[PDB]
Amino acid sequence: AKTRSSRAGLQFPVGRVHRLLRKGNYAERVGAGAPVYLAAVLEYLTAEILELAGNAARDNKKTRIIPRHLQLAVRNDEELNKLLGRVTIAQGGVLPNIQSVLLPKK
Amino acid sequence: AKTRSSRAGLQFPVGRVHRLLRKGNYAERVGAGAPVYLAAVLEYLTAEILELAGNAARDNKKTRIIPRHLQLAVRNDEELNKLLGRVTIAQGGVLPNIQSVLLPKK
Amino acid sequence: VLRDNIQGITKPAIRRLARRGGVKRISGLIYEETRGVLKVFLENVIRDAVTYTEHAKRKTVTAMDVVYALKRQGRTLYGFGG
Amino acid sequence: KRHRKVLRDNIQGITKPAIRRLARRGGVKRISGLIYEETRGVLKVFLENVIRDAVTYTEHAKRKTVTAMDVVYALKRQGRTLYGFGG
Amino acid sequence: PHRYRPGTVALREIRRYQKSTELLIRKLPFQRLVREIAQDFKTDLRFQSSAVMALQEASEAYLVALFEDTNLCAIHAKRVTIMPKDIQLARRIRGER
Amino acid sequence: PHRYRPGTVALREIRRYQKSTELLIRKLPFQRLVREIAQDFKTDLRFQSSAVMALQEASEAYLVALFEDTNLCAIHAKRVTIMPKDIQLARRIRGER
Amino acid sequence: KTRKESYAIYVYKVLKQVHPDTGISSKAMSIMNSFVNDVFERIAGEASRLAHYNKRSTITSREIQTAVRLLLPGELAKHAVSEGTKAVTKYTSAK
Amino acid sequence: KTRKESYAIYVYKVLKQVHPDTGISSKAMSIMNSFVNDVFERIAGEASRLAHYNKRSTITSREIQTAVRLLLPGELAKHAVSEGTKAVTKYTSAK
DNA sequence: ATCAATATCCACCTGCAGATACTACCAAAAGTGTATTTGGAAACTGCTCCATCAAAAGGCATGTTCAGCTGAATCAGCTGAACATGCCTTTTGATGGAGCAGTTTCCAAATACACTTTTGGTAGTATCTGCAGGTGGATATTGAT
DNA sequence: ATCAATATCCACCTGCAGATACTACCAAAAGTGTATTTGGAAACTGCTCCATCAAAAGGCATGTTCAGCTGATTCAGCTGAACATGCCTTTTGATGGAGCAGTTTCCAAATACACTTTTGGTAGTATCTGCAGGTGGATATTGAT
Ligand SMILES: [Mg+2]
Repeated sequence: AKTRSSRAGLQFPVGRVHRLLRKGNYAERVGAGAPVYLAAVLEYLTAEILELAGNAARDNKKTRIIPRHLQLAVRNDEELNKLLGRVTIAQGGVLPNIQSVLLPKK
Repeated sequence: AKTRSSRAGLQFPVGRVHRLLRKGNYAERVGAGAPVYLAAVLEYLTAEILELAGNAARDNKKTRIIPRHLQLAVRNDEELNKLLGRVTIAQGGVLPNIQSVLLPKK
Repeated sequence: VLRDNIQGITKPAIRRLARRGGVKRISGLIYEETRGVLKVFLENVIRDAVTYTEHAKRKTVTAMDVVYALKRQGRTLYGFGG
Repeated sequence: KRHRKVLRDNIQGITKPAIRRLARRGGVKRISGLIYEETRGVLKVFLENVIRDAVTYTEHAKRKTVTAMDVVYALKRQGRTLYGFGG
Repeated sequence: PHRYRPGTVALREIRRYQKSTELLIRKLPFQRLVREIAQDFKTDLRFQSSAVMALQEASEAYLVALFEDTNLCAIHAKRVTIMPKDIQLARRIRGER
Repeated sequence: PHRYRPGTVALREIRRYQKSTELLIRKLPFQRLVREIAQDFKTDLRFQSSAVMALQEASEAYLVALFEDTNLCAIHAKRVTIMPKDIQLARRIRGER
Repeated sequence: KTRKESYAIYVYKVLKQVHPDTGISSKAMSIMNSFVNDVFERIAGEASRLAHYNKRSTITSREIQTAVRLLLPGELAKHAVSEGTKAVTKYTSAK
Repeated sequence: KTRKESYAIYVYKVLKQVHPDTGISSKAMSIMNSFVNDVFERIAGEASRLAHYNKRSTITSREIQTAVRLLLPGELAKHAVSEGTKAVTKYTSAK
């Protein structure tokens, strides 16, 4: 026996993905590649965020990723921000940002 | 020899609504009351809008409801306006409304 | 010292939120306005959550009840299940 | 087919007067001269987003013609549902 | 020699256009614009004429609503003249950015 | 005998709070408010601890972001002081009104 | 010459019921047809999700009911809920 | 008692490939898990819709692909599409 | 106020577009009836985890003081509305084919069912450590002068 | 400018909440081999309607003119920021019991299948009618004076 994930070179469960698709009433039937494709895509996106959130951890002199690191990762990247633009990350706070007219005069 | 519509006291078509529920893959199984209850709600809403649209037609001395009358109906009714707050009625126009400060003198 | 619960949402707490939001100076009338807005928010969300609860024949609002309410309100939240 | 006319600068068919009419329907009394370019921009973005999705549907269906339904489905994805054209 | 004061025709037009429902952008220009943008995404495409109409109905509806919001932004600023900054504030708040 | 100028502390707090992520409303008052509101929908209700939390997270996110837009509206009107009208304008443009 | 179905005759029946001397233009009917399809899809969707959330495989009139309360606003919901309840009750007792 | 599934370990596997010296809080993992479930639903949801529009009974990778295009922003979409077509190739050829 | 230029509102009419009509027909419906499968309510019950509350923590209601913001008043410069004017571009109505969409055959592919292997969630007990929270002292920032 | 009050910075230390590690375990997916059902590309062709040409209906571009709006300046006064801490509300932690969630049961209701009927669509050719768009004719609105 050899997992469909390992066949597809993926850390993400092709099996589970396949199942979840059937028991989702998304359609009558489900081709064999769809879960592979789908699972890749999820893996991919997970990596991207984990990368940037790690980098965010690094910047703040940390090795354990927390919510704040996911928030800084997501809202400092134009594309992730847009994909997650109607999502709230619990315990993420906000990007430091102050409108310039609110700064004291030089 | 009796339709389920007449059985339920409805103009809207229960058979049809049953059929469309199955093929839309909303769940494995569709209970017998569901298409009845839904067809009723559908009929209730379409009645409510036609009533109000009819009055707009009559308020304009017309006999044939056109899209402008549908729009006047929906937009003049708080609850239909919300239910359709992110929907556009082709050929409906907008409600007459000029902001105060824009009018003449003081 | 009899008092409405909405008023428990105090000036300083509201002031802090504003601050997180980048706000420097705040009209005194904001506090009542903000409470009004918060109350409408919670109503809309809670109404929907409870409706989920009642459907599940429960007497406890679960975090998933809230999460699902937020999702259909267009306010998807991450970190409490689902 | 022989020859196929080149499309360019059509954004400028969205004339000053037509934009002024839409402002009017929108209840606008006075319009700064810079509005027209800005509006052309905004419209161009709006169309690109809708047409991309519409055409994506077209291609997925392996068609060469964009249907009213492709546009209707695109409009729905983007939270701008339209009634009157089959959806 | 006779004249309306500035603002008087403008309100006249508001009442006129708020009362009707015809499309306010000329058909053909708008058609070309569609075809152009589409072509830039994909060549040798055709359009059902109702598909162009659907786009036009959507586009005009979108733009008319944007101008109400825009107008409100000017008025908030104690002006009666819409400017690009008003459109921009509307679109930021709307979440279009 | 040492006093800070108006708005120095305001700035200081902006920086502080933009940096942190703690919830800024006290747990208990909020919990009551939630329960009170739920009572008008159904009586004899109980709440998971995480459910109340989720509601708080969401409300504070919601309100923080509305203050951003609000602040933009005050600035639009050439002010630095948020007023109820700015909240109102933001909610109207967002399509909450 | 493939058969394109709509809710038009039903909308017309109901129209006659409420405004017996009033007609409806085909564009107006088109919008009416869109509106029914839309609300159907939106109720059926909420229903769908709701079932799933409760690990149910079946969509009953109870699911539709909650979907309605979730989807519609106050007073429309109250009345739509009557009419559906009424119709089911009357459906059950009619055999 | 009932087994509560999660993407957490797969997330964790991927974390290590990407940052082998970096860890992750519970709360952070929960968020990642929501994320995966969300995107899952969004993509499947769109794919479903596509099949239906096109009178098809099946969700094939073509549907997931078009779905991804429609949902993801420009560059993200491109990479995801490549990672997706990749994984399917690799999987087919593997015995 | 008065006059008058111009828009607006009726009312009445008339062609004709587009709507209601109807008779023929039919394929795809919905309905009816009988056979077989099972989902979920229903009922008992075990153990979280939720409300309650006492004790320990600590954030906020208070009123006073005044810096500095908001908004009213004023004004010049100039942008944008109105309009007259010349005519280019769109709109409207009538003739060729690319491609859509409807039928059918056929296998490559997904379903199903049952079986056999492993993986992933939990719990058990313990195992380990990143970092929040505290210290100290050096330096920056702000505000008074 | 200088001077000092206070906020902010960095380094180092330390206990433990919250992380990773672990093995049993077993149960429940996921994968493996066999038999079944079904979907949708390819091949073909009717035929809708899209692209593409010429004639008629009216909206667009452009320059001129000046009304009145915007945005700068100033300024008085009002209103929100900052401030000190005892005081009262929230937080932390301790403990019964509601209820949620796990499990098993059994039946009312749902799926399946197979004639049987009804109906909702279209198509062909006809037949009717609401109203849009023309006219002229009586009343409102607007702006000069
Ligand atoms: Mg081009």
